[PDB]
Amino acid sequence: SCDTVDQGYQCFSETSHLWGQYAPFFSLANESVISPEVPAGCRVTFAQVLSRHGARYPTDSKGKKYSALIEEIQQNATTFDGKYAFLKTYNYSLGADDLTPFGEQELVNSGIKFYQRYESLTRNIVPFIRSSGSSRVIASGKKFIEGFQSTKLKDPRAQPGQSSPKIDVVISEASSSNNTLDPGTCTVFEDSELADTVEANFTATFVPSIRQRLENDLSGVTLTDTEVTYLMDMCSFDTISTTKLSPFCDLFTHDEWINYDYLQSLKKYYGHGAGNPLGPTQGVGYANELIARLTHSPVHDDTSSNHTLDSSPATFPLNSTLYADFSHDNGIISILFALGLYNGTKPLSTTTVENITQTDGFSSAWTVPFASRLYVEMMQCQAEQEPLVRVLVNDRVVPLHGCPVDALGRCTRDSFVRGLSFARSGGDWAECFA
Repeated sequence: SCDTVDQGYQCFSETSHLWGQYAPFFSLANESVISPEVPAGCRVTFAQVLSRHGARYPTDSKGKKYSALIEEIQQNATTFDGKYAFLKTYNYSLGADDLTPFGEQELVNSGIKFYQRYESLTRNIVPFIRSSGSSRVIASGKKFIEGFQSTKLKDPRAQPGQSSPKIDVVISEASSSNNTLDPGTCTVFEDSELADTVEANFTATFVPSIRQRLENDLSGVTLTDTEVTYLMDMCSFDTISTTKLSPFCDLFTHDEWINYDYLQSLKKYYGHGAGNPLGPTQGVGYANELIARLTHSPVHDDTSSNHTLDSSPATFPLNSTLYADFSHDNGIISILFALGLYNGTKPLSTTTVENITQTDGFSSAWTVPFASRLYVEMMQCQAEQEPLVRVLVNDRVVPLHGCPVDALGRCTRDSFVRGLSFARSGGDWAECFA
């Protein structure tokens, strides 16, 4: 009743919305200055959705650490009173790596919403779909298809006998694979430790106090700063693993969650966003593929794209009207920056928390929550002659940069494409090997 198709996850909002990329999707439609609705007198002529996979269990690697830390606390602590009582008998039973049942539901809902928003197109066009080769992503693609098709069957104006969508291309995640959705071939970038340095710097500003409180309340226990953040991570996973808030959430105050949320934004920003010298460069391949689709022209890219894969209509159609791509948070972050969407955002302070007003709408929770979605739509309106482009990120209309935006956040397709000079030139891909 609080996780809906339109609004997303609204349960425990004062806490759940502060989990960064471990936060379930929640609609930012009400936070948008510009109305998300398709303008009266306009008709959508192109729509592409780039979606992240749904909510998942911890990765096997982290699950080990979480489990170990909990058994260790259960052994070393002499007293478990008050809000720590649950810990005495907590039994770690989370799965690993896979999409959770809640995560599956998130994608089904996303499919329903995409179908309804673009009904005039979705009623008789089958979207061309691609997914990065990771089980949780592939499963997310399939759930989205379920939701999308289920809504189409109930539509009286839908075209009878049309085929169902399916995953047309699965891009390998092998280290030697050219994958525009989540590049792994930029050698120098892959070796970068910038995010680790930043994570260390910031946690130092607020975790130590928390650590002291926990060490003091659970006598016999010693914790490193990192382990405390594992306990905060558990609040998220232990809550959405299934109605009730995880007891792990109760161990931290609200201002600590504000800090945690900010820590997640830093990791993404300096790891794959503009904070990293080669961050935005990871998204140019995808951006050039987008330019190809908007203009119905072959791809001109020499970065992350697979030349063979993009040379043929079978694996890269230029005239489908609807497209859907499924990926990871990291690739999406880089793509968002390569599209120039956060050009009005100054480098995030590494010592002090900055609110969403200061960061001009950027945060991990606002850009890459679980099941996040980015829509790129093109429309033709009565007054204008050229088609207009608009981008919504998790339902917030994000004003475009590099082109003359109108009152509704749109740019003509041509000036928009013209504005992506960084991507069209190949970003700083050269720096990947030198």
